[PDB]
This record gives sequence, C-alpha cells and structure tokens, in this order.
Amino acid sequence: KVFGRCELAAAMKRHGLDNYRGYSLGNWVCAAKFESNFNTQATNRNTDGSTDYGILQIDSRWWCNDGRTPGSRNLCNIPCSALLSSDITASVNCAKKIVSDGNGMNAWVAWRNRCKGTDVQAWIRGCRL
Ligand SMILES: CC(=O)N[C@@H]1[C@@H](O)[C@H](O[C@@H]2O[C@H](CO)[C@@H](O[C@@H]3O[C@H](CO)[C@@H](O)[C@H](O)[C@H]3NC(C)=O)[C@H](O)[C@H]2NC(C)=O)[C@@H](CO)O[C@H]1O
Repeated sequence: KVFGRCELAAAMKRHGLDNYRGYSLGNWVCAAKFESNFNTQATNRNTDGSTDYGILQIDSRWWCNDGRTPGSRNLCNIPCSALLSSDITASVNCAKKIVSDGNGMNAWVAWRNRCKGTDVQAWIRGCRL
C-alpha cells in the first residue's frame, strides 16, 4: 500500500512513534517519504548484498532475515517480508529498536540528508491528529 500523508501520521502516532526516543512525529513522516515514498512494498538492493525492506527501508544486514544475506544478523527477529505488509506494526516495532541502538535516526540515510535540521513539523500540517 501507498499511504496518504496524514493517514500514515495517524497510524504512526497510534503505534507510539510521536516523540519516541525524543523524535517528533514529523521526523518519522519525513523519513518515510524519502525512504519509500510512503510505499509499504518498497525494496532496494545494496552493494554489500543486503536489501532494504518496506516503508522505512529496514536493512537485512542488521534487522530482518531474508534468507540471502549470509552472515548477517536478525535483530528485530522477523522475516524481512514481514515489513512489506499494509499493516505497519512490524516495521514500527522494529523501527523502535533501530532508533534506540545508539545513533538515533542517523541510521536512516535519507533522514540524515533530507529531514535532519529542517522544519519537519510541516509534514504533519493539516492532519487531524
Ligand atoms: C534503517 C536501517 O536499516 N539502517 C541501517 C543502519 O542500521 C546501518 O548503520 C549501522 O547500524 C548498526 C546497527 O545499529 C550500527 O551498529 C551499532 O553501532 C553503535 C555505535 O554507533 C553501537 O553502539 C551498537 O552496539 C552497534 N549495534 C550492534 C547491534 O552492535 C553501526 O554502527 C552502523 N554503521 C554505520 C556505518 O552507520 C547502516 C549500515 O549497515 O545501514 C542502514 O541501512
């Protein structure tokens, strides 16, 4: 599924991401627009072999198992396809462990380069929240 902007905002707040580890909802909404364009089914292959899965592009080198990233970890304890669902629970669940792992949202390259230090509040503009 491709989320609407306020639709995704609503469902992320529902799932506890607004101000999770200090980061406002705007940050997360901005992270998703640049990582996946709000597409839950988004996939991207990396040079090292790993693949980035879903609306928040979680990488199989570190967080999920895709059965073809040999010698990698599965720290969220899920199969990577779990992250491609229309329901974002799994991705948001795993996202909370990523952002707590020491580097904050810097783990998300598009956030560091396109959302960080910008008016991220503007991504939740007009949303009935
Ligand atoms: C959303 C996503 O999948 N992002 C990926 C990033 O997770 C990843 O950056 C690397 O992440 C790992 C795992 O968190 C980092 O290891 C951690 O590093 C911190 C210190 O920075 C350390 O305290 C933690 O103990 C350690 N984690 C574990 C489990 O030991 C690693 O440092 C990050 N490396 C870099 C260069 O940023 C990148 C790169 O794999 O990929 C994104 O897709």
